[PDB]
Amino acid sequence: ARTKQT
Amino acid sequence: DTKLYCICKTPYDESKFYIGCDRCQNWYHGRCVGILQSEAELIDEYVCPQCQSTEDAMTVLTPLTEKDYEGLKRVLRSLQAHKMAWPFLEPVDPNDAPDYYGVIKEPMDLATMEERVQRRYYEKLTEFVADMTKIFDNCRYYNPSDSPFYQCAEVLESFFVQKLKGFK
Amino acid sequence: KLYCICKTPYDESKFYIGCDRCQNWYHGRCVGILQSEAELIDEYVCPQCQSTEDAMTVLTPLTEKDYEGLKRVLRSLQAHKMAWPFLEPVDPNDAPDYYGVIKEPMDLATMEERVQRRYYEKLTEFVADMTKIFDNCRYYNPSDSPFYQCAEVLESFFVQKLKGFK
Amino acid sequence: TKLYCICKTPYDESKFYIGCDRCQNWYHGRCVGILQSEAELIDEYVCPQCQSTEDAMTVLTPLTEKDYEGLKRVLRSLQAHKMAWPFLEPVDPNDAPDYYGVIKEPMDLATMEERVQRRYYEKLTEFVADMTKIFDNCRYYNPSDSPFYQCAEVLESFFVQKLKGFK
Ligand SMILES: [Zn+2]
Ligand SMILES: [Zn+2]
Ligand SMILES: [Zn+2]
Ligand SMILES: [Zn+2]
Ligand SMILES: [Zn+2]
Ligand SMILES: [Zn+2]
Repeated sequence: ARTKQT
Repeated sequence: DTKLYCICKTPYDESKFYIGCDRCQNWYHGRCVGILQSEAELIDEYVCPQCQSTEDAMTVLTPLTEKDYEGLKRVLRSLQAHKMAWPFLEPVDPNDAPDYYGVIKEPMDLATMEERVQRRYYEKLTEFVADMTKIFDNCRYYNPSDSPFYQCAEVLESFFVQKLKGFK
Repeated sequence: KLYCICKTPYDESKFYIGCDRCQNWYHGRCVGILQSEAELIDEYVCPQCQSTEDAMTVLTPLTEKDYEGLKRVLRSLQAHKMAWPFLEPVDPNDAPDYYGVIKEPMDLATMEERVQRRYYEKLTEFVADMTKIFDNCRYYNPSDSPFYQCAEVLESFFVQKLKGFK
Repeated sequence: TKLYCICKTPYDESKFYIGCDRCQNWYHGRCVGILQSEAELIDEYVCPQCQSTEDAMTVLTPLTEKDYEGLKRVLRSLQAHKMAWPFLEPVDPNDAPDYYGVIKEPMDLATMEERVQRRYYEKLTEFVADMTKIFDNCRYYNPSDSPFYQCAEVLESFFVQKLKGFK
């Protein structure tokens, strides 16, 4: 899955 | 970037974890959609709650495919073989039900539905469901609530609803 | 174009009924059938066609069902009290002159064998043999003889028994 | 001894009749304008009087869920009409200072859409009454030679056609 982290 | 992301409609916050929906391409705070970061790693394709809801509501409105039709025949047959289905296998016989057609203006039965399935009469699942519901509603309208006929309709409809779960 | 037995032009205001045999239309009143009475029936046969069917009953091929009827009728005749003189052929000795005047002898036993052998192909042939029994008797015996009367009685009984045969 | 049909006559065994499923009265085919061969193609029949009654009650019966979907569509059709621009929204006091003092019962399409959304209407007559108010207010406020007046005339004519066969 595509995500955005800190 | 002035866009308001997620269901909470807020600007991008670099310090927070987001997961992208492959269906709508919006981005969601993991917390807002119940997804944990460690959990996201195990997820390949992701569909957000709103898209998933729309897809679920969509099931009865989309065109019926040939595979769907195989399922319809399967469902119909499981109903025809059910012990409480005997009153609904064929059109009601006037001689068996006093003034039946004077009470029920839209009769329906499993044989008629089987023929409809055979000639691909249904274009959407909602139409198939409507005919089935008609059978139960007609029975419940014509027969008294304490009649075994009425109870057969209650049982079969409950059975039918479960049988349809996860159809498409 | 004319319709019905009355041969009249179509009248949009009148009640018509169609014959399934000839496919023509007739005034319910001309053929004698209530408009409601027609709603009950599922098939209709006009007077003309019905008459033709009644007349052909004796000409059509005899079916297995028809043969069950032939046995039934023949047996009722054989059991009839006035039938004793026609159960068996006339013995040449009992009446030497009989076979001299009667050119086409017939009796119930011969008809029984014929029925058993499926000899008849049309009802008319069966009726013809029965009629022969009566006619031969009336020809050979005097009108005042009990024999002559037995034939009169039996034929009357027979005619009734044939009503609605097939 | 009962009389049947519009012509109120005794039953004639020799005549063709057709029965009304609503009132259960019987009618001569010719009196109600239906050919005997044309009657074989229909399973249900509604006589002239009953049909007239059904046409009249269409504006009094309860609005169904399907009716409501239809009402939203009628509004959308009107809101898209070229002559509807003056009725899309409530008049702005700053544009016409005397409007609310002159027009006692203002109405507009946006308000009607809001009413449709909250299921405010329960009968067709109520929906038609609000629409009519929009046109009557316009024709009262503006002179007959005003383009505003003519917009009301045009849109009302359009609206009447749109409502045909609604229920
Ligand atoms: Zn999505
Ligand atoms: Zn959020
Ligand atoms: Zn005929
Ligand atoms: Zn005639
Ligand atoms: Zn009349
Ligand atoms: Zn009526």
